[PDB]
Amino acid sequence: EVQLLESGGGLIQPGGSLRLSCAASGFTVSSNYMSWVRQAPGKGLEWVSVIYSGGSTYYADSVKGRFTISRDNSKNTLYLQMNSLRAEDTAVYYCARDHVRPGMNIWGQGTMVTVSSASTKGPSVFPLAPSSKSTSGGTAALGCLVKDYFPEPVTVSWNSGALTSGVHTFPAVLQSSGLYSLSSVVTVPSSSLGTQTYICNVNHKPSNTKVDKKVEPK
Amino acid sequence: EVQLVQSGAEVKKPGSSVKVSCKASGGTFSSSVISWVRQAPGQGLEWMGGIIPLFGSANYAQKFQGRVTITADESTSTAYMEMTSLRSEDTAVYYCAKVSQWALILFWGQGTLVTVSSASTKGPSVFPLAPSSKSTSGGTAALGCLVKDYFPEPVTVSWNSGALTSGVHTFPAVLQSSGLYSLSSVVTVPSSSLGTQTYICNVNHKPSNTKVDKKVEPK
Amino acid sequence: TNLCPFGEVFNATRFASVYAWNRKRISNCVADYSVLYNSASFSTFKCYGVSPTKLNDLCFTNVYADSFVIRGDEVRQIAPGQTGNIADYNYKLPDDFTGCVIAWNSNNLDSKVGGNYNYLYRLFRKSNLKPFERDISTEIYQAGSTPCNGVKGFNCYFPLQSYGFQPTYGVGYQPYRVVVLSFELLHAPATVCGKK
Amino acid sequence: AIRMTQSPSSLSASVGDRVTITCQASQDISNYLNWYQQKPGKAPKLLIYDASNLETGVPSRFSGSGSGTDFTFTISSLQPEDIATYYCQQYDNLPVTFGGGTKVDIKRTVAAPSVFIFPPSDEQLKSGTASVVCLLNNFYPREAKVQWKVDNALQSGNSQESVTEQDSKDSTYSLSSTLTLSKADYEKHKVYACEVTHQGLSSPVTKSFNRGEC
Amino acid sequence: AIRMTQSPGTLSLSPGERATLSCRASQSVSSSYLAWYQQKPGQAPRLLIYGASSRATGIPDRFSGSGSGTDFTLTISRLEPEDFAVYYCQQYGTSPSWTFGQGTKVEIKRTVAAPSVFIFPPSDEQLKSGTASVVCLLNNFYPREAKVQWKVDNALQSGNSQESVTEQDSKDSTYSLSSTLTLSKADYEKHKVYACEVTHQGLSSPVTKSFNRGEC
Ligand SMILES: *[C@@H]1O[C@H](CO[C@@H]2O[C@@H](C)[C@@H](O)[C@@H](O)[C@@H]2O)[C@@H](O[C@@H]2O[C@H](CO)[C@@H](O[C@@H]3O[C@H](CO)[C@@H](O)[C@H](O[C@H]4O[C@H](CO)[C@@H](O)[C@H](O)[C@@H]4O)[C@@H]3O)[C@H](O)[C@H]2NC(C)=O)[C@H](O)[C@H]1NC(C)=O
Ligand SMILES: [Cl-]
Ligand SMILES: [Cl-]
Ligand SMILES: [Cl-]
Ligand SMILES: [Cl-]
Ligand SMILES: [Cl-]
Ligand SMILES: [Cl-]
Ligand SMILES: [Cl-]
Ligand SMILES: [Cl-]
Ligand SMILES: [Cl-]
Ligand SMILES: [Cl-]
Ligand SMILES: [Cl-]
Ligand SMILES: [Cl-]
Ligand SMILES: [Cl-]
Ligand SMILES: [Cl-]
Ligand SMILES: [K+]
Ligand SMILES: [K+]
Ligand SMILES: [K+]
Ligand SMILES: [K+]
Ligand SMILES: [K+]
Ligand SMILES: [K+]
Ligand SMILES: [K+]
Ligand SMILES: [K+]
Ligand SMILES: [K+]
Ligand SMILES: [K+]
Ligand SMILES: [K+]
Ligand SMILES: [K+]
Ligand SMILES: [K+]
Ligand SMILES: [K+]
Repeated sequence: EVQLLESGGGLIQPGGSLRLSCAASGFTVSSNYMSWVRQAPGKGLEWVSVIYSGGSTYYADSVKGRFTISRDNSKNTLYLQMNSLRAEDTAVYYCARDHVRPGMNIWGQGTMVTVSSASTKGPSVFPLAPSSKSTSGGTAALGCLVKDYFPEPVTVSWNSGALTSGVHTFPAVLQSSGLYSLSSVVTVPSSSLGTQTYICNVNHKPSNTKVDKKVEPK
Repeated sequence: EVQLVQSGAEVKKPGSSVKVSCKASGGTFSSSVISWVRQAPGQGLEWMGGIIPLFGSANYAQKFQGRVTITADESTSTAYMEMTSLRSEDTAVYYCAKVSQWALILFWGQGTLVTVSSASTKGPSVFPLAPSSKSTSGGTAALGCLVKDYFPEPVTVSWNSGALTSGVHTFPAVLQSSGLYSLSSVVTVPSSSLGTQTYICNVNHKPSNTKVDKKVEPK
Repeated sequence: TNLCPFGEVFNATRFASVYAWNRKRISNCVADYSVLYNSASFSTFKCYGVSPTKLNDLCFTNVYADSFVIRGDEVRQIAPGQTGNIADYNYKLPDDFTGCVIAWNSNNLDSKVGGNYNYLYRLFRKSNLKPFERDISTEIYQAGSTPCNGVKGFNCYFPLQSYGFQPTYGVGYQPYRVVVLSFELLHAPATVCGKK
Repeated sequence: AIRMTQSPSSLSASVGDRVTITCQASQDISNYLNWYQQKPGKAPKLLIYDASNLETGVPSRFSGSGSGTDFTFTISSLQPEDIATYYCQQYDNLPVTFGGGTKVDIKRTVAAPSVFIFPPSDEQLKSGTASVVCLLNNFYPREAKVQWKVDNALQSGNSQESVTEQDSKDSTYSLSSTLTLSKADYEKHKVYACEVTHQGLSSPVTKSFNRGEC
Repeated sequence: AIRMTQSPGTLSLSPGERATLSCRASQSVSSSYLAWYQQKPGQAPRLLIYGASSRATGIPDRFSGSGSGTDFTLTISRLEPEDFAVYYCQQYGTSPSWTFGQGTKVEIKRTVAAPSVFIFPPSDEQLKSGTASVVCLLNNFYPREAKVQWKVDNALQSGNSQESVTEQDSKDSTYSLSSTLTLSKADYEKHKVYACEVTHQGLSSPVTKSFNRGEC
């Protein structure tokens, strides 16, 4: 199986530095054309940098002189050194093995880079409690409000991954405070309220915040 | 672009000399190989010699080493071929041909005709080639006109004022040892028509303003 | 006492692919470079270390004439200090290059209606060429750990790419013939000179 | 840089429909144009390379056409798993450049939302703040209107909405509207309601609670 | 010096056929400096190929040159009627030292046609001027190779006859030929029998046509 697994993204103060890594399996990074592409949240794709099979490097003008693409054969890993970082460099960064011949193109799943002077802050997790008096068509809703965190991302699971059907974890919105907030909800049969326990597992790695919140009726 | 323009036709008497020019336009003259090529009538192309105007050291084919001098003038982009002690055998078209050091193509001039003859302009005598009463080749008879001792080329020959074009062969002229040209025009016809059909050959020689209509009758 | 045979480089019927670029050495001859720098036939005529209008005033120990076909958009890589598919993997000029790069459009000669697949360039290479290096390998390119054993496949790619020149392509995708003239002024005597 | 002008920016089509996207380049790029598919949450995946070539594995209902400046990308029969944002990309002129993207909505029968309102938790109120959440669950089309009514007054300026991307399984959307108040302001009002207008509802649906009642 | 020998000397083909002309050099020659010419009667040579394989302007692509070293080839993929002509090869260079091949004639192939032979005595009007020209006509033959020998009282003449040949006829692909025997009137009136003997591939036995001077 060919894999591109990225790491290194996080929150960095403006003007600071960050190194992204792209650990590859299934092909030899130092022998191949490889690139970085970024996507600001809610926006389109922007090419950042390419390294050719033989080492020549090219850069988007918005990052020339600040970013450096490189690779290490012993670790079969592609890198992106990002210096003098700017607010507008905030985005998800993808590595890719570029299309050259058919059957080659593949992208990693991305790492989030946030450039901000703001502090890292973990979330408060509040229950959205169900009620047998608030059911609609034999269906009850419950959830978790994950409030006032920075930066992205958080992950939310229900009952440790056993409850997936009916879950809606909403995209985060930036509040007026500069903090993010989201809800994760699930609809369930109303007959399951007295008998089934519902626990939301919230993880916010930038703050090592791990919360399991039991959500019970009223 | 490049263009080679040679001097005009020449008529020269045996023993005289001739100097043919070749003016080149285009700026490739000095750094070129400029050669002279001859073609005698009925014969092939023959390289005579050549020169590079940058070095001025002409080189000649063995057959021409004695009587040919090839010169080149960078100030006027003109090359020259001078041949001395002319004889009738030197009658030919002389061509200049050029190769630039910057390409593999060849540039040629238009040709210069040199005719070696003691002759002045002279119109032809026209003599009949009478059909035989016994030399019938299988029911066909041959008749013609001998167009002899004219200078220079060309003559035109028609039969019956152009009404007779079928079966006519007008042969290329030869330069005789007298310095004058000669040719025959012949036509094959049914033998059965020899006593009914009139055959006249019309010879025109524009250089001498000479027109001759010769009636060819059985012997 | 000899004219330099530049015509058999510039005027040849067929040119080399850039991965297999031709080289002719020019020595002990004279040339009127006026026919060159006064030609309108040339879309590129950039000289480095020498002035084009002055080549008739200099002598050189040795002249090399390299020649090949690339597409129009790639002629800019035939210069010192350049990177890219052609400069990195096909034909590389040194940073201290002294000489002239000459190029002209050859759509009428090197394009064909179905595509001319005879002109190729190297697309895959593990390292860049040194200046004036020529790489004619057609070994399958190993893009992973597993060896290729002469078989194309995943991570196993033919290293050359055909231009497929077609007469209807745009100018930057049309064939251009290139001649690189390398003038060497060493300690040897002056052999290749210019004249009027 | 080469500008890629992609249109439309969004489209909505029924299952089985033919969907055509266009891309126009600012200059001649021959056929060095690739088409990417980006599904919600995922990295882009190459579908079509060099304008017309189907990448290995990619179903045959995807196609492409073009040379020079004008290009198209077609889906023969749209499927609900084709919910994605589609991007063109020219790759032979640096910098590599992408079109703006085409967002694809799959059509289904109108689906009215289930509506739920959540009061703030006692735990949040001890902190000095009160979030009220209104949930619209599993609806189509995406167009919906949510109004907060506080003691029958229309409340603006203190609510934020978030919508899910269209579900690949049932082709629905869900939406949350969160109303955030200081604990002091929250205690100035009694009845908190969200009123929901949507094409699947013959009349607006209102869900409410009285602050301090259970 | 270098010698370029062309082969064959005469190529006899029909329109639509492929023509392959050869040029062989006594030494190895650079392929960059090999040319081919076409010449038609009464015309200057026309450059077709230069640099062994480059076509000059206006030359159709049914003409292709190839070769290297000592063997070079001009191929005409399908003869058109305009293609029947004489073709020369040329070795050249950036030095003044060039040589031409001797020529290959590409002619229309045809069935063998024996000549019709005619002999013409000198006219009484020409004899008034002291000369006697005797004319022997070979009419409409193929192939071009023919022998014409003059016998005067069974004595083989030499050095007093000239031949002319027509170009190959556009409609029947034959040649015609005139041999002219020129004697002084004094010599002509010394002898009795004037004969031209003709040898040709279409004649079973050599055909002799004669007349006795003074007979009708
Ligand atoms: C090998 O080299 C020959 C010779 O090239 C010519 O001679 C050299 C010594 C050198 O001086 C060259 O610069 C010179 O061109 C090539 O044959 C010539 O090829 C060119 C290009 O095809 C022809 O010139 C063109 O003719 C066109 C039609 O007549 C005309 O449209 C062209 O004009 C264009 O450009 C000019 C400005 O330069 C402008 O005025 C026009 O309006 C238009 O834009 C141009 O004149 C020559 O006629 C060719 N000469 C002969 C004898 O054939 C040959 O192509 C080359 N072969 C290879 C394989 O490289
Ligand atoms: Cl691996
Ligand atoms: Cl003179
Ligand atoms: Cl000869
Ligand atoms: Cl008369
Ligand atoms: Cl080659
Ligand atoms: Cl150098
Ligand atoms: Cl190899
Ligand atoms: Cl391959
Ligand atoms: Cl641009
Ligand atoms: Cl559409
Ligand atoms: Cl010509
Ligand atoms: Cl050609
Ligand atoms: Cl030479
Ligand atoms: Cl010769
Ligand atoms: K992966
Ligand atoms: K972006
Ligand atoms: K991340
Ligand atoms: K939310
Ligand atoms: K001949
Ligand atoms: K080639
Ligand atoms: K490498
Ligand atoms: K897919
Ligand atoms: K095109
Ligand atoms: K709204
Ligand atoms: K939904
Ligand atoms: K309450
Ligand atoms: K005839
Ligand atoms: K004839």
